[PDB]
Amino acid sequence: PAQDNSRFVIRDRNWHPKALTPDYKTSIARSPRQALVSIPQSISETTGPNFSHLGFGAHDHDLLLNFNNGGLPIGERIIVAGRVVDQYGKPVPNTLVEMWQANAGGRYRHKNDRYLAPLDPNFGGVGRCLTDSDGYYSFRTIKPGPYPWRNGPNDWRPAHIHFGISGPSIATKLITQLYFEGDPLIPMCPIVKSIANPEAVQQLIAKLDMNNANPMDCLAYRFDIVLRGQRKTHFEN
Amino acid sequence: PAQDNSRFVIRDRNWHPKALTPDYKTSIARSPRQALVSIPQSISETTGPNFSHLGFGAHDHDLLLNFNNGGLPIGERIIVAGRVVDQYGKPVPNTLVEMWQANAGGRYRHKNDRYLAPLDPNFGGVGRCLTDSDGYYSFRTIKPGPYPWRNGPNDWRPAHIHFGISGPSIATKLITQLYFEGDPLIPMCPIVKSIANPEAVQQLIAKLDMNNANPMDCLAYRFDIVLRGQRKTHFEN
Amino acid sequence: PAQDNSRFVIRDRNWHPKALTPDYKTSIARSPRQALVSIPQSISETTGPNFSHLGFGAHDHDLLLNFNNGGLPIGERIIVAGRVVDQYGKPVPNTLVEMWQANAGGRYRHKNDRYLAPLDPNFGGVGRCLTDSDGYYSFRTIKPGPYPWRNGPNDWRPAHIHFGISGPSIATKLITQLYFEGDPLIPMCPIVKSIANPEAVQQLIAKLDMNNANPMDCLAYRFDIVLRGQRKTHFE
Amino acid sequence: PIELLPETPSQTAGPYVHIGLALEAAGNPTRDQEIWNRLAKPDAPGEHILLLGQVYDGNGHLVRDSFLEVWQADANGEYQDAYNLENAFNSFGRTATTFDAGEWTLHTVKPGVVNNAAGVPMAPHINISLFARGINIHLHTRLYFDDEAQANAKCPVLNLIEQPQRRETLIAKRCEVDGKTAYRFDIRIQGEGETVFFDF
Amino acid sequence: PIELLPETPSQTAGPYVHIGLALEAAGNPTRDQEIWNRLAKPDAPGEHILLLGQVYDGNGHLVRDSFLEVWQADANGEYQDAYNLENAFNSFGRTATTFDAGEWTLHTVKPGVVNNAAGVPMAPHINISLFARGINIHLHTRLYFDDEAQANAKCPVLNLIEQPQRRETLIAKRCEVDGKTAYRFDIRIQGEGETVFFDF
Amino acid sequence: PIELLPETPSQTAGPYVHIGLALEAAGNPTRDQEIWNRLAKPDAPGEHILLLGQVYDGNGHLVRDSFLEVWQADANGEYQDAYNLENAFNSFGRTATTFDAGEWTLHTVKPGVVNNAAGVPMAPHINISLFARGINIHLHTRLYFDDEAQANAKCPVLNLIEQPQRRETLIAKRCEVDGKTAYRFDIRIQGEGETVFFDF
Amino acid sequence: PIELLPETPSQTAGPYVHIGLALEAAGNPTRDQEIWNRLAKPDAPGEHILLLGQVYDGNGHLVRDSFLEVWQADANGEYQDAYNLENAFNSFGRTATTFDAGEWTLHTVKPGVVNNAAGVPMAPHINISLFARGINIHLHTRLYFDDEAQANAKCPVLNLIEQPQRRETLIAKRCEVDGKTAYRFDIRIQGEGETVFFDF
Ligand SMILES: Oc1ccc(F)cc1O
Ligand SMILES: Oc1ccc(F)cc1O
Ligand SMILES: Oc1ccc(F)cc1O
Ligand SMILES: Oc1ccc(F)cc1O
Ligand SMILES: Oc1ccc(F)cc1O
Ligand SMILES: Oc1ccc(F)cc1O
Ligand SMILES: Oc1ccc(F)cc1O
Ligand SMILES: Oc1ccc(F)cc1O
Ligand SMILES: Oc1ccc(F)cc1O
Ligand SMILES: Oc1ccc(F)cc1O
Ligand SMILES: Oc1ccc(F)cc1O
Ligand SMILES: Oc1ccc(F)cc1O
Ligand SMILES: Oc1ccc(F)cc1O
Ligand SMILES: Oc1ccc(F)cc1O
Ligand SMILES: Oc1ccc(F)cc1O
Ligand SMILES: Oc1ccc(F)cc1O
Ligand SMILES: Oc1ccc(F)cc1O
Ligand SMILES: [Cl-]
Ligand SMILES: [Fe+3]
Ligand SMILES: [Fe+3]
Ligand SMILES: [Fe+3]
Ligand SMILES: [Fe+3]
Repeated sequence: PAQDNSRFVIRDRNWHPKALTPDYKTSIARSPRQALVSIPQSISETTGPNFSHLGFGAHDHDLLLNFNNGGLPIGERIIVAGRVVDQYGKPVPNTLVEMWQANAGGRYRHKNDRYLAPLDPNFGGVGRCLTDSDGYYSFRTIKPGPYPWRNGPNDWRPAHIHFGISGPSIATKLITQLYFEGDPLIPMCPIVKSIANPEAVQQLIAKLDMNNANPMDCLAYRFDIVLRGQRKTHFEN
Repeated sequence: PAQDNSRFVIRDRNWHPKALTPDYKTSIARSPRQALVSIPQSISETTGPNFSHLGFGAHDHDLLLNFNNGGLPIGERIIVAGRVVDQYGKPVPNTLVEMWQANAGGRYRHKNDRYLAPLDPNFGGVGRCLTDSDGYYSFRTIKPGPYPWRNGPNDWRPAHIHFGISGPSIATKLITQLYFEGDPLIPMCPIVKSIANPEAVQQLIAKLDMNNANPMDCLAYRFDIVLRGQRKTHFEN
Repeated sequence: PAQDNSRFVIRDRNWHPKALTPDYKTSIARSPRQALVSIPQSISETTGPNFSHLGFGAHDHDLLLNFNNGGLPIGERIIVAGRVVDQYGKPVPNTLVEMWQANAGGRYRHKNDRYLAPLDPNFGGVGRCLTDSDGYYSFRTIKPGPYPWRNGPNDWRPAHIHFGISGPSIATKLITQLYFEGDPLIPMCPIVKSIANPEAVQQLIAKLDMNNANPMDCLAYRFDIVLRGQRKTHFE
Repeated sequence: PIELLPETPSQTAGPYVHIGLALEAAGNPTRDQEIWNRLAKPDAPGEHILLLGQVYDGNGHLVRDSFLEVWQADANGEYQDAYNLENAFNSFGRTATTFDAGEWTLHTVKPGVVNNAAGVPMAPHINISLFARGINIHLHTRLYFDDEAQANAKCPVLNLIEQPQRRETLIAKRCEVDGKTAYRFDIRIQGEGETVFFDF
Repeated sequence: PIELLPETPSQTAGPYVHIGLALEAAGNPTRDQEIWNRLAKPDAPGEHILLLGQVYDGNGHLVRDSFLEVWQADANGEYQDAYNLENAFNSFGRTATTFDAGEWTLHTVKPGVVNNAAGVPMAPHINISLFARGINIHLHTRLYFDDEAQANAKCPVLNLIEQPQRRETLIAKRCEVDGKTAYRFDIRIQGEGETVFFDF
Repeated sequence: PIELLPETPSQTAGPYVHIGLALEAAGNPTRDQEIWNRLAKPDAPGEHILLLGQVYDGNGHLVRDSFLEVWQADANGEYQDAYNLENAFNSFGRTATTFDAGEWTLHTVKPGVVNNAAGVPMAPHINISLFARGINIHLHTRLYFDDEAQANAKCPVLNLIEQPQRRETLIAKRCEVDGKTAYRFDIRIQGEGETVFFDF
Repeated sequence: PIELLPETPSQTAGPYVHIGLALEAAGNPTRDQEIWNRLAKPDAPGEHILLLGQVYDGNGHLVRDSFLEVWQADANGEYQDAYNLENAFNSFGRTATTFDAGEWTLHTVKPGVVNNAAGVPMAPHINISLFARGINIHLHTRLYFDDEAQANAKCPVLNLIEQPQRRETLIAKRCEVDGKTAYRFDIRIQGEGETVFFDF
């Protein structure tokens, strides 16, 4: 079973988005109005699931093939790859990375999406994988389209892929979004701008990565993820 | 019949791309090695077709509907609109604008395209229209994907739409390409870089145009086109 | 049993010198006029010779001792050392590094060199070695002199050592030249200037490395070499 | 001062979180193996219990698109981190509110007592992280049990909440669902009865 | 000096130009009305002729993906600019090389003489603009006729080409195709016999 | 975008390349072990062949200071990367043009077929890299055999050369040189009959 | 991206708004023609109705210096934009809360049904813009009628309000005021029962 053997650097909650960001309208009623209560790390917080023994399918990381209904998805073929490290720069091996996205036209395969852009019969929009022993993950997919949403009267999300990363403890678990280099919608989005510091937003922008492209086949983007630094306990009790 | 009633400002052939641009490999053998011979404008050059009486179909300008085989195309729904003016700033009314492009995944509907990204059964990729009395044109389409090509070993065209514009004479006719704001492939492309002056390349970059978007429906891009200035003859003979 | 198990990052042929660079006169007739034909990598391109079991003599890397005809060569005693890595920063171990150069006066020991600066009876001008397990190589030599050549009417090569590096495949093999920090001939040379980007030229300039010098003995220069990035195939 | 690499910033999980993390609930096919809401096989050691609850916004309206991750000790007070669908017990699970009723469910065992870092026993608890459209960074809380009053009164984590009235927000109410032992843990994100949320 | 707005810069028409401007040739369906290579209805005034040609690159190889636009006077020396598929004659047309043989064809009438801006008669000619993959800005040329030698020798445009040998590159060769009067106009983009290209 | 460390830029091998890589040709003593032009000892399996050729510049003149490196499969279509002078066969060798006649020679065996990365058989070939004074970055080409016509026609690399006329530049001509089977492979760097050079 | 000229920014109408837009309420003389609160003369077709209401701030206190502008279809569902005091009906009017009681009144007819831009019928409504001291940019709302329940349930604008509880805030209550049919429509700017305000 799991042991308390480490501590995780405290989050900077001015680097992360704050809860109440009223231009993102749904945040108004879904944000606390009392302060978070700080508590010391115990075994409850410094441990978490490891997914090394989860059964992954052959195509779980390949969105071109994992929803195959007679053909390939339509859209910009891309590899999305990167490294998961902690704040000390140490790789985070054997960690679960999950992703979900809309299709090339900005339509999600979800019963609550009322955008009338069509579904792609060969695209599902979900992937997962486990980082390798050096911290690296890779997915193959199509680039998602922007899509409109009922925030302001003409608001559009930039093209994005949602990511979830487990890390070594429940204290490190993170959900975030990847955006794409140069997208002119990024500075306009109230969800992006829930992050107050523009330097923090830059950390969510995936860079075109020609070195990882497959010629005559697919482009590639690089998205590195940084989880809370993990250190040994010292001088405690 | 047509009359010689005007002159067209001489082209700047250092603003346009030169013929021999060897990083674009096919230009090497398809560029002259003798100088162009300059000739004065005559009625042969200062006249050209007007397409006001060409029969346009209802959907000729709407690539979402003009190749309808049971559904909508997959991809980023966009309006591409702008104004055609001459170098003096005067609108060019009732002029033919034609466009052609790949689908959302960078596949062209042409028998010579060997890229294996799939065709979209509801997308053709051709449009045309005639500018209105104030010089404005509009198309509706999906944003094309980048695509790989056999130039260097890992070359990719940025997302682009090919354009042809007639203007008032054969002296004004132009073929060009529209690129999209922020695309990181633009500075890397040897066809883009056939244009030596980076300020000239900027003229080919369409800007996101939120004011022309249809909320919950489609985004919009603006691409204005400048043809050779037209002036009356003076002090001739 | 060489296996195709990797890909090499495509070369930037605007970083390298172009073929046609007319101020370097011999390039005019020895440059193609048709475009190169791009081809995908196969086992033919992604493999190459490994020289681990080439039989190196004891002094193959030491030009002060490898042409010994009664004494030491005349000239500036130097160590030339560095690391061979790929574009991802990974060391390139057990790779062949070959070098050749003129003597202290700019004279090559080659029958076709008609420059009238004398040969040095104790200097040959050739070295080789294999990088170690961490990618490091080292030679000991004398600093070559500049030398004049029949390009323009008063052209002089900067002091230089020619280098050949094999790397993991025929796709990575490179011939290049090392120049020396501060040499005022560098910006004037039409061979140096076959490289259009001055930042690329800077990559060929060896830096004085006092930390690697042997006091009362020899100076040292550092020359790191970067070969094409090597990655595993994916999604093929 | 010393500055480490910055953490990648959080973003909302968004309304369509289910397509990545609750596939069935999105209306979609599932993969061979999914991480979900049954932590205990029928023969797992300990007292088998159902947990359920609803999530409310600041206007008292159900949050029908919320997603919860849970982490708890097993009945013997051990955290089982080697996640495996073949395990008798997993300490980790996921659940989501139904869109109709807005109710999430979890099938598990009552957790055993674990000590804090100073060796002081904590009352039995489930660690919860709450994600949803509108929640920019997930909210951490704990579910304790109303039939553990003696332990709860001495818990070194509950005792860090200054006001007893606020401690009450973390106590799940014992009840019965289809005749089986259950505890209800409603979360109020904002306003009257606002649930305590933690930082650590 | 006075600087006007810069012209939008040219780019290559590219290998797939046909999908926009020669739909049939791309392998695609055509629209009700297309701008193409039959300038004259059978009863149009003048001498009906076929024009045809091949386009060569600097290595002497066929350019199989070239696209040509033409502009010529009618038989009476009038430019008919009101383009209409119902016209007896259009002064404008388009054609493309076949991919197999690399040959383009145009069905038209021999153009009448038109004066230049100084009132000097020009020899009968077709104005041609050549587009293709690899051609960054279109190339302008003129097709004159080998059976108009007297007029050609006096043409104020041909006379601006310094070398008579180069003037010969613009003279189409009379021939017969399926027994019908025709003229062949091959274009050599580069090298030996390079076709004269104009700027204006 | 992502930018890696830049590659060290190439420079010409220069006129005295042989002092470093071809010691005998410089007029100098050789070391105990040298890398040179006999890939196969007499006992190696396969068809033993002589390869020879000359190298021409753009004015049709011999390049007398050329240096070639070659890489080929053995007779069974396997590349042998463990270079050792003891081996019956090495996949790698070097040669150079002699200063008087301009001819290089290689002693080897005809390579077997090897598949490309998609599993499609390539015609038998020798990979060549050409270095010389005036060549700023080495030129890559392939030598194929005129007695492998059926295979050459189907080679996925030869078929990437757009023009058949250019494919002909990579086909060596079978002959006999003092009784032994040989193939001649001339390289023309520039101009008429210019040899295809590759990038990869 | 493309940026147009920026809109002139709004400012509060302020406490003395009535001097400019509601001359009588300021205690001042009026001009010969004023824009005010009687949209219909007695002879206008339709059901004549009185509308009245009060405006509350976030502490539940009357806003006594509110100014409302209204825009509604006539009884036949047509908007009449030609404003003229001679007309039997105008689609536009103004009212204000009295300083002692805080009540505004409007005399009009019940509007007919008008379709949205997709051709879907909207329930009968009056468009309201609310201005006042402390309101930096005016608030847009709609007044619907409690005796149009079937239509209200199907209104494509009401259905864009996510919560039914919030839709109830836009429904005016039918009553009788000294014998005449009336509807009361209170607006709560902030807090419990907060009125839905729109952006468009
Ligand atoms: O009660 C609050 C009010 C404003 C805010 F930004 C945060 C809060 O917790
Ligand atoms: O004793 C503690 C109490 C609260 C906290 F956040 C940290 C501690 O170490
Ligand atoms: O004891 C601790 C040490 C570091 C930290 F971030 C939290 C702790 O509770
Ligand atoms: O209104 C619409 C919006 C998006 C779409 F794909 C189709 C529509 O009819
Ligand atoms: O908070 C922000 C973040 C990114 C940006 F472009 C603008 C912002 O105001
Ligand atoms: O013959 C030429 C050579 C080089 C060039 F850039 C243009 C030419 O016309
Ligand atoms: O007479 C002329 C000749 C050539 C030219 F380009 C312009 C002229 O006006
Ligand atoms: O006469 C002319 C005047 C202006 C011009 F650009 C060309 C001409 O031939
Ligand atoms: O090799 C390929 C490249 C693009 C594609 F869409 C499919 C393929 O199999
Ligand atoms: O000619 C150019 C044009 C655009 C650019 F980004 C770079 C260039 O060198
Ligand atoms: O044929 C060429 C002409 C000029 C140049 F720079 C490169 C070429 O390949
Ligand atoms: O199919 C290909 C063709 C040429 C090339 F350079 C790369 C490829 O992948
Ligand atoms: O398959 C490939 C992948 C990367 C590369 F650089 C070349 C290739 O042929
Ligand atoms: O100490 C306490 C613990 C839980 C609770 F509900 C109330 C308390 O006062
Ligand atoms: O004046 C001429 C006109 C056409 C031609 F072919 C040759 C000439 O000398
Ligand atoms: O396909 C070919 C291969 C080799 C050659 F010489 C000619 C060809 O047409
Ligand atoms: O759909 C509705 C419309 C008006 C209302 F008061 C309640 C509703 O549920
Ligand atoms: Cl000597
Ligand atoms: Fe999303
Ligand atoms: Fe294109
Ligand atoms: Fe040298
Ligand atoms: Fe005021």
